[PDB]
Amino acid sequence: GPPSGKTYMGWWGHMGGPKQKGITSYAVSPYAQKPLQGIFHNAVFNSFRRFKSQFLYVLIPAGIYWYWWKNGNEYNEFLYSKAGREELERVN
Amino acid sequence: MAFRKSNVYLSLVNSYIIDSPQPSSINYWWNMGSLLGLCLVIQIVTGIFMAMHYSSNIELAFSSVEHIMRDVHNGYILRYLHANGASFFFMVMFMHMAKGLYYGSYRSPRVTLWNVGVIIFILTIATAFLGYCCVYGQMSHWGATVITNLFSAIPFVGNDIVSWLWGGFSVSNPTIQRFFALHYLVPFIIAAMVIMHLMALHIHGSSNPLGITGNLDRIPMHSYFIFKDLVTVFLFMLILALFVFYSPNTLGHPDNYIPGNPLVTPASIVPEWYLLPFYAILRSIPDKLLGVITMFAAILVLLVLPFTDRSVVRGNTFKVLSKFFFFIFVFNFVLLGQIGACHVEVPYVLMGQIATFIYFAYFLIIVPVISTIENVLFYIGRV
Amino acid sequence: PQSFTSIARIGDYILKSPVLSKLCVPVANQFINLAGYKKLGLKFDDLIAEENPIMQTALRRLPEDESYARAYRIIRAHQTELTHHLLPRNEWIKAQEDVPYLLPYILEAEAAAKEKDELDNIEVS
Amino acid sequence: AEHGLHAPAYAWSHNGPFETFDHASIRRGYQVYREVCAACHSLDRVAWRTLVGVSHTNEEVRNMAEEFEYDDEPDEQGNPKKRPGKLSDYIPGPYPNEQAARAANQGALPPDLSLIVKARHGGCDYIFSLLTGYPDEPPAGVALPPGSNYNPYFPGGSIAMARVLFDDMVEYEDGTPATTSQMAKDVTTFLNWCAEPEHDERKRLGLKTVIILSSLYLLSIWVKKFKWAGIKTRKFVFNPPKPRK
Amino acid sequence: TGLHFGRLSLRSLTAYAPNLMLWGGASMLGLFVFTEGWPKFQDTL
Ligand code: HEC
Ligand code: HEM
Ligand code: HEM
Ligand SMILES: COc1c(O)c(C)c(C/C=C(\C)CC/C=C(\C)CC/C=C(\C)CC/C=C(\C)CC/C=C(\C)CCC=C(C)C)c(O)c1OC
Ligand SMILES: CCCCCCCCCCCCCCC(=O)O[C@H](COC(=O)CCCCCCCCCCCC)COP(=O)(O)O
Repeated sequence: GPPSGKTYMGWWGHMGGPKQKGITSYAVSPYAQKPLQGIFHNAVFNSFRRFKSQFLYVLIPAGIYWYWWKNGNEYNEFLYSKAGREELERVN
Repeated sequence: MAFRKSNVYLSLVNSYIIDSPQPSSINYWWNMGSLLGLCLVIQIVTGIFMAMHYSSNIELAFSSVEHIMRDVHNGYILRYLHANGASFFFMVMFMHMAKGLYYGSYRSPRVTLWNVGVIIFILTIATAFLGYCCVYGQMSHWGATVITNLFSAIPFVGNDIVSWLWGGFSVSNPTIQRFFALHYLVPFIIAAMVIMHLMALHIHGSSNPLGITGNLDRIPMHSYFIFKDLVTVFLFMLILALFVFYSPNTLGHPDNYIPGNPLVTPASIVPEWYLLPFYAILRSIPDKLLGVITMFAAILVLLVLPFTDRSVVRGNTFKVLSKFFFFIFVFNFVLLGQIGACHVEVPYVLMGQIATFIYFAYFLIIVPVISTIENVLFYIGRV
Repeated sequence: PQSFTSIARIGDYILKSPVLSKLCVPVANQFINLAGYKKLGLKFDDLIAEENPIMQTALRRLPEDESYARAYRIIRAHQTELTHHLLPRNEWIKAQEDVPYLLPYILEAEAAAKEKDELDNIEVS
Repeated sequence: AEHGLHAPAYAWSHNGPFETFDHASIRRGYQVYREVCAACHSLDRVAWRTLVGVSHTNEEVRNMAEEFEYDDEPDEQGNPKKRPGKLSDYIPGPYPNEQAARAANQGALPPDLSLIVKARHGGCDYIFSLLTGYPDEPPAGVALPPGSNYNPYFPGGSIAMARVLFDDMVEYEDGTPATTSQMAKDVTTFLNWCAEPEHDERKRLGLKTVIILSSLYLLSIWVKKFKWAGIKTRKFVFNPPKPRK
Repeated sequence: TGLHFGRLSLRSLTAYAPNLMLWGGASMLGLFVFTEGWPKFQDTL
């Protein structure tokens, strides 16, 4: 067949990573162990852990654009209100 | 060798969905791609069986969709599964386009896989827009007029292209009858671009959330990510079943149930929720020619993103400020589609300019400078 | 894409300046542990992308021992990540074990490749 | 003032995931359509046969469709002749062409209500609050144009549709009191049936699909975990090889 | 003794410039051929 280019992945046998030595793996057949073994204590304690870490990365970025839209919505409500047409004519 | 590897036809299936080596630590954000493949089959199959009952004439276009809903056996299942699957198609695609930008999937050596995605992104917008005018609703007539009359801003040539695209002087019978024949063609082009999309994915493979090499720990695609993809398939078909049987018309707009009228305009011409944000970018510029350039650039700005990112780490996982401004840009787009829902009134015009400015500056100023200090904080913090 | 020698000449100057090394280094050290890679057992230089000919050259000059250990921290992080948990507190990376073991190899490879591109465009008088 | 007053959420009997239409209200709503809003509005997308087994019996519907007339194929010499309606024909509107509708109603075009429920924002709440939302006089400050009536719920305020719902203008076949609020609750039910004649079957096929899919979704999690059990608890150890080699 | 470069030399851009104008001229000739019969482009045809 025709030759091909140079990539960053191989296949089973020549995957292309570094040579490894001195690392051992153990596993057990799933017919011999019980799944669902720790679903509780993971739905409570594990989820709370992850939440407490990544929640100020989403809240403050959502805490800025909520007060920015609200002070524009409650400002647009006064500009088109009967008490805020005089400010409307100076911005229209 | 085994027959699944020796046969000419079964060896392609073997190397793509069976023996393909996957990273052992990709999370549920990597299931989004197979959901788009599932949804592409849904649109086509539910479209061929629904194309057996649709007339593309301007006289019979609207009336035939009612005949599908009232006379065809399970004809309402066909049209709600096809109208809601179009809206579910874009939500999974945004979560596929956003996971790529977070974990730095656009970076080399996967730039071609990134550019083919943008081509796929455009063709799907056109395919959804073209199929939207097929119903010939009141919103589809005026969504057709506004979008097609947009190319009248190209100097000295625009007036002929618009007349060539309409097939005449406005949106009439020659327009709808050629919009439907195109709508049947483009999905076969997307299906061909997905084949080219998976061809560029196979040279280097998928990425992992850690952003590091994944060649050290691989597991086969079959029996691990075939059964993990089955978890999200059943959850996708359950949320879709709720929007089809319990609330079919929530995502759409009620004005599309009026026959299209060329004399009376609706109270508010608004696009669907997925094209809503770019509608604000178009309307922010107080000029006609400059709006088109600004509107289309927002799609094309994604193309320079492999060059602006000056970081030696892929992703936002181990970066405090690069992960920080991402969610503002996420939300700014969420805010960007909010003004487009509101009329052109004080002070939504002023919001419309600053918000679209911060949208464009993320790619061109913040991502390059924060990514720069981050290289320095990483350097002196360890030294 | 912003090279590494470019951002290192920024470093050694800030380190030597007493005013700068007192103002920002006490702010940089909180940026590292807030990033939180230490808890999965990752040295910083294991985070840099390696799919370019510059890093592939330095990864070959790396000694066997530092390449075998590097293989284990990446495997441990991949295994720990798929379980949605973290490593035990007594195995995390401390402040002193996170040393620049991949720094000199990256630097000696760019200055020999900067020389190549500056010699391909010599305009002899 | 120009968006139109927001209408509240009422206690419709068919809201909720398991409720069907009250088929006694579809039978009564059809009666107040034929005598109240049949004069100025059309129903062009409703065949006669769909009423059998839903609101009326088969002999009842084969007689209602025979009071009207349809144009038949020409006779032996091409002259046109008329035929009585059958169960395969549709409900005829009151006006032959769009011009004749605008003549009787002061230029306003009265819409076709076979899809009105899914075509006016406000769903079932907007049709009900329309016909009962008329004040006795317009609010202080506004002088309406001649021939137009005020109604706050209508976006923009001024509307061209009058009041048609009074008390005891219709007599029912089951003794129900004929109040303005009673009928307005019924037509919206009959009109929602016209826009969605698949209403009941859709909501019971949904219950079958959700129960099947929700247990398939749960069974898949057990099977996913059973097959992933060998990799979830896999344990690695590292012992540095000697540097002799 | 060093020329301005970005993986593309300044010396090699001036050597290709006379040919780039010739290729540009060859492209306009191909435009009039393929866009003949256009009434708007017939204003200068
Ligand atoms: C007297 C004639 C008449 C009768 C009887 C009548 N309508 Fe109307 N209706 C009109 C006219 C005229 C209009 C058009 C007004 C316009 O849009 O301003 C209209 C408009 C409407 C609209 C459109 C409102 C919208 O927001 O565009 C609805 C819905 C409607 N009618 C429902 C009904 C229902 C329901 C009934 C009885 C069940 C009914 N009408 C009986 C004359 C009538
Ligand atoms: C990715 C592929 C496709 C997408 C995203 C798509 C999207 C759409 C959308 C949004 C509509 C309008 C839905 C509505 O609001 O009523 C539509 C209508 C339609 N589509 Fe498609 N479509 C796709 C493929 C196809 C194919 C392959 C066919 C036919 C072979 C087809 C046939 C139709 C028909 C006949 C209609 C009008 C019927 C109706 O909606 O009432 N579509 N399509
Ligand atoms: C029908 C449309 C599409 C299908 C079926 C599809 C399918 C896939 C699949 C199966 C993968 C590999 C699995 C995965 O990464 O989750 C993938 C990867 C990717 N796709 Fe798509 N895709 C589609 C559209 C797009 C679009 C529109 C974009 C960008 C705008 C895009 C960008 C990418 C990127 C960047 C990756 C690599 C992600 C990674 O390796 O981490 N794709 N796609
Ligand atoms: C990188 O990891 C991968 C990965 O490599 C792959 C391949 C997939 C799998 C995804 C795909 C291969 C998606 C592929 C999608 C397509 C190519 C779309 C398919 C399009 C078509 C089938 C074309 C349309 C043709 C038909 C269906 C015709 C049907 C015939 C009909 C309706 C006629 C019926 C009439 C009669 C007379 C009975 C993954 O999910 C994945 O991550 C888990
Ligand atoms: C492109 C659209 C789909 C995206 C790909 C997502 C992958 C899901 C495909 C489902 C195949 C899973 C079964 C594999 C198999 O044959 O295992 C077989 C037998 O397994 C079974 O018992 C089959 C279980 C039946 C579930 C199939 C339901 C299909 C749901 C529809 C999904 C597509 C619309 C091999 O089993 P093994 O693990 O011993 O090798």
